[PDB]
Amino acid sequence: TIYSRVLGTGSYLPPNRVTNQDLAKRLAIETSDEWIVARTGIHARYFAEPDVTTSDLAFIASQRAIEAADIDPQSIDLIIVATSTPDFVFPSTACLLQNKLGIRNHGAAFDVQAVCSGFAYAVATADSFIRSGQHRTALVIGAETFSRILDFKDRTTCVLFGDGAGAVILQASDEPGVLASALHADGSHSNILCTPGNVNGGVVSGSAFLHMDGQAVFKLAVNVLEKVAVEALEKANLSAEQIDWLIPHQANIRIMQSTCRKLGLPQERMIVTVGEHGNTSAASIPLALDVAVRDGRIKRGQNVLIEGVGGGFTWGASVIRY
Amino acid sequence: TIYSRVLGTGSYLPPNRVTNQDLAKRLAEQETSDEWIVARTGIHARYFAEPDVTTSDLAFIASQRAIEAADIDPQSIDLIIVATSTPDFVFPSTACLLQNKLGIRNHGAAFDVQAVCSGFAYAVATADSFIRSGQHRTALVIGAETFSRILDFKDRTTCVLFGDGAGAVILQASDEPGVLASALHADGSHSNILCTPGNVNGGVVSGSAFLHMDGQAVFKLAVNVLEKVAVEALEKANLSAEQIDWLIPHQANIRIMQSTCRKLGLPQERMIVTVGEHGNTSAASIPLALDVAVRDGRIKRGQNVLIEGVGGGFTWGASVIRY
Repeated sequence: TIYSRVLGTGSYLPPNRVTNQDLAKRLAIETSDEWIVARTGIHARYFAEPDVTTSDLAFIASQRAIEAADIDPQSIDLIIVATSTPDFVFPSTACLLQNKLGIRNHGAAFDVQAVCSGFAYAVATADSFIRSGQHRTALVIGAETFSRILDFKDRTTCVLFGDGAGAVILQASDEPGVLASALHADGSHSNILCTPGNVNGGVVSGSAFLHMDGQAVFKLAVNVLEKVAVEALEKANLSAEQIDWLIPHQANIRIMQSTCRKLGLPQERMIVTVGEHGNTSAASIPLALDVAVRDGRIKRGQNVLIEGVGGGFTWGASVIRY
Repeated sequence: TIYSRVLGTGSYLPPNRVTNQDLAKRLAEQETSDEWIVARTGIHARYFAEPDVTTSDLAFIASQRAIEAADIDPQSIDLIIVATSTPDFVFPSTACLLQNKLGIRNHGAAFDVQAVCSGFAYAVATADSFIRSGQHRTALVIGAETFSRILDFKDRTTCVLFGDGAGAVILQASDEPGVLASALHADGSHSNILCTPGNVNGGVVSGSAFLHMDGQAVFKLAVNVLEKVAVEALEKANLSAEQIDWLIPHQANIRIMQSTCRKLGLPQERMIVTVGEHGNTSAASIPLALDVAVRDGRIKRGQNVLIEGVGGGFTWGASVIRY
């Protein structure tokens, strides 16, 4: 009888807007604005200065969520950050974010790793903590500086990912926002989307650059996204026709249009930011959520479906009554 | 109505047992001794993975051993949470790699959580929450580290202290409590005193990818919070410190452990101690000690176990588990 309601949203993009032309010139390896749009639907993305970290981005998005929620920062008793580019090996980004916000209440703070499905994982976890009574007000973040793990000699991937942060404040409520979530993983497909390295004795071992088999990822993606959306919708006792807004992970326009069509929704019911944001992994969904809440598309009482896939393979979905 | 019960435990140490003398001789080609390390820490040995052996490799063996103890079908595990701060890769997650190593084909959720040396408490509390609600039924919960990868062997303060290893539990929905309660906390204002302050950026390491620590500040913080969080967790499980049959702290060093135990008013013989042989294996610490003490018959069904630790963050947490 306790539910998690969205009190506020916030987001942030770092100031360097990098257009397709900017990127094509940079490599000039051969690519173009036309080629990138045809492949992905992306026109621009945003890169942090290499000096600026995931928690920096997270801080500003959180501040803006806190403002929308209109709450005392000291009332946030849980922070979960979904990221795959944390500031440090340890401690966690959430811990750094806690201190940046000046929160002194000793509340739990941790990071979760499910890559581009990270925010679904983070939402479902917070929701579970709030529903049980254990926490009351959670700050849930998706944040990435994916420019730090891009190989700019690889046009397959380096024109695809961007940086950014999005945040939501969830609070105990007698009335549902978060109705249901479904999370999944299949580690047999780890090889087709991976950044296969880490630090070892001071030096990088393996490759600390993102690699991807785009064709395999696409087929897997469309295959699971349909199923998990249905499972989630069933778990929330809702039908596809009752979805007022679809917010997929902003991977690329064609995976997004496919999913939306397979659900039988009209394309006008889907929030699309990939064109301006690119693929910001865990940040993707809460960026789009924030944009669409703040521009008045998403209204109180409406049913929102978030879903995505990511490295792992992982995938997950949530049905949220805003 | 639904509780999480421990069906089985398992653990693993890599084969290279590194004694204090082995390590002293090593840094003598670089300064320390067996006596200095024992006096400081209570440590006599620790175990190092080969540099080509990863956290998920260690996790695999510990998990298999839990699965064996649980006596369940591997395909029935519908949740995998790994606590680690030394995952195999930037991504994907260790839990995903572990899933495939175990040949689990049921598409269950798999993810990693980061709370450093408090990781296992964080992981247990998250799994517990998922099982209690009905969302998941059988969870594999891992603490696993290859902390040798982030040690500076020119720093005698820290490089004699940490080790590698993995420990695992299977939790399952039950009408009778094992996990009675958990309390988790964090204070990021103390991030600077215990940190590995770097990461990868454009192919190279930026910052320092080596663990640093202000031992004195960590100790004082540790003893201060461990007493409080134990009590909070015990209250939340409707128990008192005198109802604890076994205390299993994060195996940081013998003196923080003895302090905590005394401050709870327990005798020292009610505390499981593995630091001497395992060293500080961060998130792997508690489930290593859990496994050792379950399998040598100390921890018996029906007994109340308190697990408690602190780590980088600062983070800390506790759990009260009726075995």
